[PDB]
Amino acid sequence: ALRYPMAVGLNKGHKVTKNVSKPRHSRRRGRLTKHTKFVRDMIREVCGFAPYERRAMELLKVSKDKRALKFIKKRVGTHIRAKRKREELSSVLAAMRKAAAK
Amino acid sequence: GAYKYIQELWRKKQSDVMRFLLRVRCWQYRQLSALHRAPRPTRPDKARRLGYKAKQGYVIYRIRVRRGGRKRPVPKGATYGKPVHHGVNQLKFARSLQSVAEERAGRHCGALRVLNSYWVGEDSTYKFFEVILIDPFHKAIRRNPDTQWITKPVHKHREMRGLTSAGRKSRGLGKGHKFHHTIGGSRRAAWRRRNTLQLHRYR
Amino acid sequence: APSRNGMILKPHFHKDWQRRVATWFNQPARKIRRRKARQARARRIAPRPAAGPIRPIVRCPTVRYHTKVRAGRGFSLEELRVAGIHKKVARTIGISVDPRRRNKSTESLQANVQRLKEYRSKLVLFPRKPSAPKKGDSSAEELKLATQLTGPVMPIRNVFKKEKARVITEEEKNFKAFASLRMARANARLFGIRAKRAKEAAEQDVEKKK
Amino acid sequence: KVPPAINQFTQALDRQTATQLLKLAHKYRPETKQEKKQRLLARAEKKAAGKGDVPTKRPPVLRAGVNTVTTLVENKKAQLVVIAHDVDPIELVVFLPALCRKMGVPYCIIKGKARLGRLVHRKTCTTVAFTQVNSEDKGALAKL
RNA sequence: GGCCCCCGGCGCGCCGGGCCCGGGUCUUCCCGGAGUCGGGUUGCUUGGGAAUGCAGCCCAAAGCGGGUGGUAAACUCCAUC
RNA sequence: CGCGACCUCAGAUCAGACGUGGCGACCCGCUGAAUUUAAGCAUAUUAGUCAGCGGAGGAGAAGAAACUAACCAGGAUUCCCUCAGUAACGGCGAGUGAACAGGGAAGAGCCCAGCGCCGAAUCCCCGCCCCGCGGCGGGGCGCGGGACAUGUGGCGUACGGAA
Repeated sequence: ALRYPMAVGLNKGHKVTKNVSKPRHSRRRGRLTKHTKFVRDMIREVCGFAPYERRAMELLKVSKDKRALKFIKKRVGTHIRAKRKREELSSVLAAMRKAAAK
Repeated sequence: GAYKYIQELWRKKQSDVMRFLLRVRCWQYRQLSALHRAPRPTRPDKARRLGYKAKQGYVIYRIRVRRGGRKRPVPKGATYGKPVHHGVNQLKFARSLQSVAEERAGRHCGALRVLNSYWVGEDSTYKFFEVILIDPFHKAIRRNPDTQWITKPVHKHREMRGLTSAGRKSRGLGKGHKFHHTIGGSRRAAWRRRNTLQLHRYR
Repeated sequence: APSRNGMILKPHFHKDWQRRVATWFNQPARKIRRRKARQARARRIAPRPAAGPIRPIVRCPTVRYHTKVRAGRGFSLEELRVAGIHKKVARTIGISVDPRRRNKSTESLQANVQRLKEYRSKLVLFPRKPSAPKKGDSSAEELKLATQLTGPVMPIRNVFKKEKARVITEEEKNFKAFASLRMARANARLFGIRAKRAKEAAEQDVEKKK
Repeated sequence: KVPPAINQFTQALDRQTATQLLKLAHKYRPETKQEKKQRLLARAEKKAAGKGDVPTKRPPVLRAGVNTVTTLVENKKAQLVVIAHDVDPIELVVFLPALCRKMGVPYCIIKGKARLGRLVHRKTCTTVAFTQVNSEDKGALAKL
């Protein structure tokens, strides 16, 4: 009734004021940059694609995504990576068609 | 930065330069030694990234190793003992092929101390490693206080004892809840202190 | 081959366990050695404090000990920053630093660093030369005196509150404790499923508003 | 069959065109040994005369190393890039022509790393680049 | 406790080498480790149990990503390096 | 053809350096069984142990977190007390078996690559001139030779840094 301090579940403070802090600099590593993304996106077209990427691109051309995903999974391994990689295979196939009809 | 481009290139694959210049080694390790000096680190990316500087006193030896499992060496392959200690087909050695290569090159060239190694090709029954080596007695190295730790004799032949990044992995060494085999400093120390009795002066 | 009990024990490796320790006859000799080493180094660095750096007050991990404080590793970086001491200088003026320690209540500095500087000026950073031109400051408290000894470990454990005699108020008594605990405990465990079935009810409750 | 990014390395320049390129460069080569020392010593002596030190204008010169050349290409401060065609690991400069295509920086594939080496005191140099040149030679540059 | 020898000892006085380097506030620019992680599979090892560590072979990357959060799996927050 | 570079690759009683071999009490990396125990026996146990091999030091390996945690949070490594014969493994039989928290001994932090900027600003060797000289160095004259543009030195490394 009259509120008393008991913490339900997971808390990060039920009695102490959350004293402020700025994010550390080790958690920043990972995000791209205008230059590094440029390096990636030029070397990519300089080299090309792997056969497993090309096969999945053809299967997305015929547009059976529930088989393209299985192909990427059975080769790379984790559903997280397959889910995040089918997106990059699209949005590149899309660029291909969009710049051909152009 | 050029080395960024080189890095991204080596990260990517499915270009034939590997196929072209792997034979350039498979032939020559059979024309000349299976263990021979190279005159330049073929991957100035990876050599420098591991730690290398083309200052005088630095060598690389490119070396071949033969890959596979490890068949247990006994006469006629039928090992005496209780029948869980049979088995000679599928056995697997307990060190990285990279580490085997590192130690081979190190033991071949005394007076040169290992620093690390890296991969340059893998045909069907081989692996083509190369090893960076320091000449610990050249003044151009010993007069450089950043890297003279290799001089002192605590590192005499690091590679057989297994201190380098090639063979350290096999030590099962690491930090966390995924390495309690080694919480004393070594797979053998963390045993020898955990299976001792402990008799105080007062019990 | 028992008659009353059923308890089994470890010490049997058929190849001996004898080959491991019996020697603890060191113990007195080792005590002598370590004590003598402390005498030695405390003599060698004479004026500097015996136990060396200041340590910061921290609150321990898991539920079993989250009420008492103790000397942690070292002061942290943002708390030092708000104290206005450079990280590369704190150690030279004898302060412990471990950056890995994130801070979410800079309860340390308020006393610790100001009190430490107060004590350091009670007995001052000695100037780097007998003359003190801006390579040493406030030597006035060696011009006054010094400690021909040190201060041993700085205090850490003294805090409990005062608990006065206040008369009982009515609503406190009317409050019910066991019911509160049980029912508020069952709340959080039932929290998610209520949300699921609220969504379930809303699905038809709005398709019948379509 | 070599790949496209390797076969680009075989349509090298015409010999006489390369000769104009090199005769242009030989008025621009950087300072070699026994020249460095004499110029610097004379500059130390000009310090007491207030007419020259280490910090003072150097007319435009070559830029040799691959890291430097790629840096100034990706900053688009290059007006001409030369490339030795026979480099030991081709991956060193397989990407480079593509970079020049991306940023519109003129670039050429010459024969021999030895010539670029002779363009300094060193023995070899993977690439060289003119960023800017003396105006009087700007036109001669621009035609090539 | 005394004498006599050789090697230290930290300060001082002296010469000489080279070293001119810090701190705050504001704006802008930069920021990472590959046949490696990771997935599969076979052996070994571990208290680690729908697989703790290590290897061999097959596959093999992404960077708001990667790794971990002790039961395999998808969704979704959060913490942690 | 000839000349000259770079690259590869050779021999030399070339100039100067260096390694093997022993000991193994302790340390490190591999290999690694059987007696014995379960009243039999093969999974297990004996045991990652003796035997075998390689490699060092005055101590070695470890080491500044791809960590613990779940808290009002700790904060590299090692060692002792303790957690504890506990959580777990196991013809769930014999038996096997840790950690995290807590109190202690001791205490310390750091450096490249990379991205960048600075005239390759870097280093080695050889000739000689001055101090020293049983750990071969300090200055200097070398219009001496060489490595290094396929990256040396100064800055700087996630605790942000630089302008």
